[PDB]
Order: sequence, then structure tokens, then C-alpha cells
Amino acid sequence: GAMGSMERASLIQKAKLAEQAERYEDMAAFMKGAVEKGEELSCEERNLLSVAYKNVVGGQRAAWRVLSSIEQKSNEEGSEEKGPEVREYREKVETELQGVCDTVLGLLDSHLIKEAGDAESRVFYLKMKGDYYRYLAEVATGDDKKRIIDSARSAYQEAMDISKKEMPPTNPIRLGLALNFSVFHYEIANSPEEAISLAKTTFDEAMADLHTLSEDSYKDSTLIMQLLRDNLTLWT
Amino acid sequence: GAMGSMERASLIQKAKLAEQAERYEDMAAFMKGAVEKGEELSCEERNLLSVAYKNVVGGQRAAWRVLSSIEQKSNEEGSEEKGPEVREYREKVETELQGVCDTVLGLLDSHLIKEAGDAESRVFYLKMKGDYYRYLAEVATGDDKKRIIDSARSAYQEAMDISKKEMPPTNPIRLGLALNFSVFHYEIANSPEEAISLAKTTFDEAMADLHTLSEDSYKDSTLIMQLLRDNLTLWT
Amino acid sequence: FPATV
Amino acid sequence: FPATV
Ligand SMILES: *CC(=O)NCC1CCN(C(=O)[C@]2(Oc3ccccc3)CC[C@H](N)CC2)CC1
Ligand SMILES: *CC(=O)NCC1CCN(C(=O)[C@]2(Oc3ccccc3)CC[C@H](N)CC2)CC1
Ligand SMILES: [Mg+2]
Ligand SMILES: [Mg+2]
Ligand SMILES: [Mg+2]
Ligand SMILES: [Mg+2]
Ligand SMILES: [Mg+2]
Ligand SMILES: [Mg+2]
Repeated sequence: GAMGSMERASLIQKAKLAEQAERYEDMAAFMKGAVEKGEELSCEERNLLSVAYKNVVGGQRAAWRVLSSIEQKSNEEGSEEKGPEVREYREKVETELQGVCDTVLGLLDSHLIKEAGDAESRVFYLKMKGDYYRYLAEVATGDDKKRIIDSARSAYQEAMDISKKEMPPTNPIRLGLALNFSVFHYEIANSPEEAISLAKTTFDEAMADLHTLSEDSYKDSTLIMQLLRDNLTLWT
Repeated sequence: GAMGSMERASLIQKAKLAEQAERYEDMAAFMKGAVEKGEELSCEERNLLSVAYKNVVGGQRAAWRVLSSIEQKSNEEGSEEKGPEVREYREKVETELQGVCDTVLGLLDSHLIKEAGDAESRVFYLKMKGDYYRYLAEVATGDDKKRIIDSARSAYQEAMDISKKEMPPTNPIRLGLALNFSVFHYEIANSPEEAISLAKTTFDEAMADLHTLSEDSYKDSTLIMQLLRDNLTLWT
Repeated sequence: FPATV
Repeated sequence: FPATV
């Protein structure tokens, strides 16, 4: 709404300035405005959108984890009663986090995904959908936790199916999707074996296709392959 | 307004949680609410207030400097015209920064300063007043720049006069005041000689009084003395 | 915490 | 930038 009077190109320009200034909330608001113009996003623009919201929600998740840890300690035997404040403030942060996730999911549903026909765009958006449901799942404790988890799984699975058919095994989007879906398995779905298998198979199939790549594509793919290895090392 | 329904003690508790979570905007809002209860602040509470706003405005200042640098580069010969966006976004950040400064100054004026009778509280608040006028001065370019600068100077000078009469030369508040007033001289008032003299005299008078201190007071005072030395080294 | 992108 | 507290 607030960005309705600003030109699309000016919103994109400002998102880039906001990134340089490390003003990620501003960057996300600019990119939301740009999406709401209704035109499809280019590759560069999709990456601006993802960076902005990743940084905003990343900060909320880190804060939530600090507060949840304090709250869990408060519920241990021998802890002194300090009143409702820790729970209240964790809830406040949580609600704000959920709001950001709902905003992103809303942009994807209205109407980024449905207009995305090329494999690279569609997989990118479906990965995002999986990621923001995963963030919702991290904080979910009630009747809908299972459905939230399944929503993440379904989005990731659709993305995986497209990526395997349409993209090479070194494609950075396909690699990043696999990295994150593997973490979903380990941290959310209580499926560490699936997580490890996915990471390993993804790494090995990428390794086998590196020979096809330019120097610059090699750099991009090997970076994410190293993240897969890092997780495998953490988990084995 | 928004914090009017929350207990003072709960606001203080939450400010501390927000600090642990690195949620400095929340921390500042909680502390604003606490001030607006109308009771004087304890030493610990004054420090919570200062930390919160220092971190919020510190981030705005860093962003402002990034954007101002981009804007200055845009105004160099041979730079391509990119439209009003850089100036607009610098102005947006600037206005937000000014707003935070005005909020802090407002808390000090209504009614922290007037109720602060003890030297340690009064000097602390007057230092803050000088600091937030200094932040206003950093971004000021119009008819009132001189008056803003003079407002900073006057606040710092009152604080200096009280601190010299009422506090030992090692007192951390007195040291921090001197450190910041010295930076005011160097960066705002175009008085590098005054800045250097102040820093040197402050350091040397503190050095001479260290012998009176406990181990823990020595640690506190020497930390800020090292900042004075660091600035002297930068400037000489 | 594991790596995601 | 110089140190302030
Ligand atoms: C439009 C498009 O092709 N986007 C994909 C880019 C591929 C390279 N990128 C990355 O490697 C990082 O972010 C990712 C987001 C989603 C999927 C995979 C990667 C950004 C730089 C980091 N050092 C590594 C991940 C940007 C997106
Ligand atoms: C109520 C009171 O006595 N406050 C003064 C504290 C003295 C010790 N402090 C500091 O040294 C730091 O912050 C300052 C703010 C204002 C004046 C001087 C210091 C906080 C820790 C940093 N490592 C050094 C500065 C806290 C305030
Ligand atoms: Mg237009
Ligand atoms: Mg909740
Ligand atoms: Mg398989
Ligand atoms: Mg009360
Ligand atoms: Mg202005
Ligand atoms: Mg003198």
C-alpha cells in the first residue's frame, strides 16, 4: 500500500541502496512494493527479494532462539518465578516473525508462483515457500504444526521434482534447494537419515557435473557444495 | 503511549531481555515507556536507556554515512544522472534519525534532567543531551545548524562544569563525557586543538588518580582512558 | 545450526 | 571514526 506511489524502478533502486546500507527492513519493504506492481521479477530482482526477507527473518529467528532458551531455563526445577514477561516477549517476537513469514507467503501466492513458468523462477519461488513454512514450523506448537510442516514439505518436493527434470545437478538454485530441504528433514521432520542421504547424493551428482562448467559457474556451484559438506560433517 | 498499560518493572525486565536478544529498537521502546512512568531512573536503568538508543541511532548514523557517500559520488563530474532516489532515501533515513534524536531529547527535557539532582545522574543526562544534539549536528545543513551545534556545546559544557566540581577525575561518566566532548570539538566544532587538549588533560588527570582506586574501578576507568589515547593517536 | 541459503 | 561512549 505504502509503496503504491513509487515507480517500480525506483523501488528496485532503493532496495539496492538499502542493501548497501544494511537496512534490510527497508529493503524488504521496497521489494514488497516492487512485487505488488504485478510484473514478474527478473533473476536479479528475485535475489533482492530473497536477500531482504532472509535477513529480516534471520534476525527474528536468532532473537526468538535467545528468548526461547531463556524461557525454557525459567521452566526448569529450582528456577525462581519471574512472572509472565519472558513468555510475553517471546510471543511478541514470535508474532512478528509469523507476520513476516505470512507476508512472504502472501507475495508468493499473490501472484509470484502462478506466473512463474520458467524452471529457474518457479523452483526459486517454491524453495522460498518451503523456507518460510519451515520458519513457521520452527515456532509452531499447536493443532496446525503438522499441516505447517506438510506445507513446507510439499513446496520443497514440487521444487525438487522440477529442478531434477529441468536443471543440471550443479545449478545453484537446485543445490540451494537441496541444502535447505535436507535441513528441513534434519531439523523439522525428524528424518536425519533422509537429510544425510539428500545432502550426499546432491553433492556427489554435482561433483560429477563440474567438468561441464566455466570457471565462474564452478565457483558458484562449489560454494554451495561446500555447505552441503559442512552439514554432512556436522551430522556424521 | 503504547507502553502505558505495562508495569514499570515489566518494561525494565523486557528491556533487559531485548538487550540479550540484540533487539535494540524494542529495548529503546521499553525504556521510553519506563521513563514515561515519571519516576527517576536508577543507575542501572539510565544505562539501559543509553545503551538502547545508542545502538538504534548508531545503526541509523552508519546507514546515513553510507547513503551520504553514495550521494556525494553522484554529484561528482562525470557521474551519470540516476534521478532523485539516492537523495530521497538518504532523506528518509535522515528523517528517521532526527526523529530518534528528538525522542531522546524529549525524554531528557520531559522530565529527566530537571529531576536529576545528584551529580552522577545530572551529568549522565546532560552528556546524553550533548550527544543527541551532536547527532543532529552531523546531518544538519540549514539555517539552524549553528544553533544545533551550540545546543550540543552548552549541554556538554554544563555537564563538564558539574563533573569537574563533583566527581573524581577517574569517574567513568566524567571520562566518557570528556571523550565525547573532545570528539564534538574535533568533528563538529572544527576545533581539533581543543579536542586534543581536552583528551590529553583528561587522560593525564585520570592517570594521576588511579592510585586511589580498587581493582574493579581501575578496570572501568582505564578502559575509557584507552579510548582517549586511541583518539589522540588518530589525531596526532 | 546447519547451513541454509 | 573516533571513539565515543
Ligand atoms: C535468479 C537466480 O539465478 N538466482 C540464483 C542465484 C545463485 C547464486 N546465489 C547464491 O549462491 C546464494 O543464494 C541462493 C539463494 C537460493 C538458492 C541458492 C543460492 C547467494 C550468495 C551466497 N554466497 C550463496 C547462496 C544467489 C542466487
Ligand atoms: C549509572 C552509572 O554510573 N553509569 C555509568 C557507567 C560507567 C561504566 N560504563 C561504561 O564505561 C560504558 O558506557 C558509558 C556511558 C556513559 C559514560 C561513560 C561510559 C559502557 C561499557 C563500555 N565498555 C565503556 C563505556 C557504563 C556506564
Ligand atoms: Mg510506472
Ligand atoms: Mg504464539
Ligand atoms: Mg532420493
Ligand atoms: Mg505500577
Ligand atoms: Mg533533511
Ligand atoms: Mg581547559
